[PDB]
Amino acid sequence: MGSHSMRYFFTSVSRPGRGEPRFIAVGYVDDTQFVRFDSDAASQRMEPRAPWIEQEGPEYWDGETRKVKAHSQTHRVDLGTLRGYYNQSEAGSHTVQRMYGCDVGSDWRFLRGYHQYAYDGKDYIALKEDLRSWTAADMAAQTTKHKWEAAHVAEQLRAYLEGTCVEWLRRYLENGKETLQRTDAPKTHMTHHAVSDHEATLRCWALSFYPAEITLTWQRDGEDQTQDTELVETRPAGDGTFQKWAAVVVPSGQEQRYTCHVQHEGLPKPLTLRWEP
Amino acid sequence: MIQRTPKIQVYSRHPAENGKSNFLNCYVSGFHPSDIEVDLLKNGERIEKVEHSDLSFSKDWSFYLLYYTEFTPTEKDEYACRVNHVTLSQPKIVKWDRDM
Amino acid sequence: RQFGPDFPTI
Ligand SMILES: [Ca+2]
Repeated sequence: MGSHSMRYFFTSVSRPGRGEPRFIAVGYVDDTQFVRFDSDAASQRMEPRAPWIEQEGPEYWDGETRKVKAHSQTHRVDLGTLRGYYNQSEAGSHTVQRMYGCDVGSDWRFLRGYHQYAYDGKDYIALKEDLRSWTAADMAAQTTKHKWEAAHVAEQLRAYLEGTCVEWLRRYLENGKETLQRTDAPKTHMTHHAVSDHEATLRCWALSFYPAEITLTWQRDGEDQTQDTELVETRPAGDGTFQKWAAVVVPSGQEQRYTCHVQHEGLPKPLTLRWEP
Repeated sequence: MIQRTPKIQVYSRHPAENGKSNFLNCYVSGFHPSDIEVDLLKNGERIEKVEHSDLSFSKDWSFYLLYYTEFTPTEKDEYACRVNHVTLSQPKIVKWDRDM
Repeated sequence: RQFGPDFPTI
């Protein structure tokens, strides 16, 4: 399915009253979660979340567990350093977050890489698109940036993001092909809800689609309409697919002037729906 | 530091048909910090076998989770999601509407 | 496949 990404997400939350931070890691290919680690789970291992990763052998699982545990300890240290940088009490819970990953084009060649870090839900430091320089949000993060420049961290990340990240994303795409390279076009339908004798709501539905990216728009007489419309956030169905709807309020009897337009990777041409039931 | 209140949608996995098995979802998103309490309710009472996804976050660093359980919709039974978070002074309840 | 062997501290 054209363009692809692999991304890892990490969250650590300090627990001042007792013990180590809660740490949760998740890995995605596109919109499919494939691995997790949770510091509160019994296994203390990186775990599979998709069937196509279960075929990786024990050296894989050992390695990925060693990395993710190491990463958890880095965040444990960071939470204490940051508390001091921001002159915060030892009483409060704080949060670190990191995301990193790579994109490839339809040609499965490297497109871009990324690495960003946040403290208490705000940007802290990020790698720039050139993968050679850093964006620091404030003077604490500026100290980090000098540290990481002295240690040539960007060069190490760059090698990974242009090399290993891409090579393993490609391995995953071809091992998980029957799902990861399948596009599920939205299953669409319109519903009608009388509000009063004089106005009605048309609701356009997109169901069971993958990937999650989609565009629903309403037109009246062939021109885009946003007034008197509502659009919900795209939401997971729980079975790996996504859902969305858009609605418009119309004068009862004029429903046929309105059209819903649905754009999605799985659709060679956009769909157009019209109330003519 | 920044505190962001959760957005909440409550919906079924499949189109609701009275008497037929399905999955009830409560999707919470847009929140910070990550500690959150979410219950699914049937006629006001807490549903016990509720599962949830692994914590992840969006481009703006806000978190999202899916909570879900197997359920059988009917004509009379009311379903809802109840959410508490540091940004809410009291738990927020969102009723399931099968048309949304 | 995660980055390794480890991330530097901030
Ligand atoms: Ca509260």
